[PDB]
Amino acid sequence: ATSVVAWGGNNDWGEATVPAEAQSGVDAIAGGYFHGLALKGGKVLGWGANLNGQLTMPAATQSGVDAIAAGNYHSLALKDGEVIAWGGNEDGQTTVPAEARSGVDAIAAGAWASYALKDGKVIAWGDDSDGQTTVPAEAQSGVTALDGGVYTALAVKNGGVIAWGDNYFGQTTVPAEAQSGVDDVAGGIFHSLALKDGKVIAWGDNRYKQTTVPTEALSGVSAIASGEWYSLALKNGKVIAWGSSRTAPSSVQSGVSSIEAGPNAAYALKG
Amino acid sequence: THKEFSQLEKKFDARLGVYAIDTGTNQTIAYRPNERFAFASTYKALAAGVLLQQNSTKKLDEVITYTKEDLVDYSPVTEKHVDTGMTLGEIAEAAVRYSDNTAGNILFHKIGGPKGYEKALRQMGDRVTMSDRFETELNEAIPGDIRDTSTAKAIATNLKAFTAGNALPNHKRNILTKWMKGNATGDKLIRAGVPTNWVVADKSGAGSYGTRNDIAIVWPPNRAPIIIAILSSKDEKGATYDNQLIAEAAEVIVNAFR
Repeated sequence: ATSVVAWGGNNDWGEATVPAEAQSGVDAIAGGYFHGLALKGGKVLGWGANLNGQLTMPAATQSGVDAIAAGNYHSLALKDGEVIAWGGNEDGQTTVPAEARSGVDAIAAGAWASYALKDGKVIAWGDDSDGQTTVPAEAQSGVTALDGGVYTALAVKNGGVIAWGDNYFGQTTVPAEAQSGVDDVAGGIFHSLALKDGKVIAWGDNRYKQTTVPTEALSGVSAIASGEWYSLALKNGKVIAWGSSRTAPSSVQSGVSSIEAGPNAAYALKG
Repeated sequence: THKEFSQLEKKFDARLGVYAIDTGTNQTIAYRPNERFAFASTYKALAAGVLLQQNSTKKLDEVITYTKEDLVDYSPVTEKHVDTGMTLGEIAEAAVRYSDNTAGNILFHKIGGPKGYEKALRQMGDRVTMSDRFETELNEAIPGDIRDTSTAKAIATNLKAFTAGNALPNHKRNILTKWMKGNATGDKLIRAGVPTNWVVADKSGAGSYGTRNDIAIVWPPNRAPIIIAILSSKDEKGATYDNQLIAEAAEVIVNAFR
């Protein structure tokens, strides 16, 4: 990635201050509450406040890593089909079950939870106070995408959204429209997103305009991401932002190749 | 010197307010000391002080419950203990340590809302601070808007009263300063601008229009504490702050008090 842009939120822990080593040649970024991670040439880099050991990188993360994710207190990496986890573990979110130590195709982190996708089966561990780590039987096969929220989790199966966990603001009540043709999902604290053939679909809380999807994001969108109280969409290399008064600065109006939303800080990778 | 502060403003394209008190000599340092800035999260340390004024230490052990309905953003701690609750003292601690907004709101409520907070400050002789809104909208920082604002001099004076003055008895002062010590949100600000052998108890602030503040009581090894308030803001609503402004303003203060 020619460059990296981080913006939004108070940046109280430096989670949005990207260090020089992670300025370019970055393949992916993962945002946690107090930290950020970048994947560069197979190596996991990180910055922010190491309050829980989430920035204390396991030797295995030094090379050959395929993907990263981050929760409130913890970090996740995917390497040779094995999920690697470190940082805070009071809810068991870094205790990787044997089932997720091989054959894993994708990972995602919730605030206090960790998720793996293995041959179409969602595997979940960590906090289950709001039922977020009890995987619905439906999400145990044919799953193609997934994400963790704060009190929720989401998956895509046969192009239909599956959602579980807290439903206080209706954020796990899946609209008819998102039950077929969906490519991806993203969970906020009280809202959820789906991407259906370039059209962003949003449901749940709207007290902070979270589900007030801008017209521009109703077609031609290639990627979505969600922070806690805001959302991002990538469209022909331009970032669209909404919810909680979030905007996209001029630096991300073009040439953006991927997006990542930490709970507060947004990140854009530029080609 | 004032020349140094002035240069910092230009270097960082920002407006800067400073007031500092060496309690060892009663000497002070000031720069735009009576100009208004949005106080942002810096009120949390003072409101915690008010909480301590109005409640026994035993009261801090009481459990406060709240639901998902009650949460605002920037609440990493409270969002975790939603439903099963936290002690009053844990709430105050969360506000001060993690700048937790929902905790800040609960703190506000416990001392009678923004206007109860203002009233307690009025009672301490502070007629400058205007507290009007809860989180997170108190961080709006519209230029010329007096809501949720104060000055470096007023804030610093309040902080001195609480942490090195008579607004709290010693045991309660100690609880407040403990809450303010050792927090990561402080690492790039006052703490970054003073020698590493100094002790820093601070409370940071960040808001719109590039508002970036830090207030602290700090102890040089062989000295009485120095009270510091440093506030800053910028022209653009969406401006990005630079922590180095605050850290360098703090070095200037250290040097002046050498």
